[PDB]
Amino acid sequence: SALRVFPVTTELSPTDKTFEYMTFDKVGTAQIIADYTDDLPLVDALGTSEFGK
Amino acid sequence: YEKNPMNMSIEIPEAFNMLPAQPKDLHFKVPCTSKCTGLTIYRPMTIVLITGV
Repeated sequence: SALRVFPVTTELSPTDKTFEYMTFDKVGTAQIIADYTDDLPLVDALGTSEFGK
Repeated sequence: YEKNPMNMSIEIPEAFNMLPAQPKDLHFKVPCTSKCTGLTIYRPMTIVLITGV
């Protein structure tokens, strides 16, 4: 019952031999400012991956 | 004195103008400029200054 209990996908070519997927992340913040300001907080991103066989 | 453009003159090569505004974080800066020379006397002895009045 494996093929009927878990989903089956076909997004993989018969010649492929390893696969990989990606993951993202972010950081940031904000403040209360005035009209004449020259500094503001910044944001960024991140990334990661995993493999298979 | 004698009012005659061949005796004394004032030159304005570049008239007053405003450059496009340069933006910053949340405010702008507007510079202005112009050109001038001053008074030039080509032919003296046509002007008399009575001092100590």
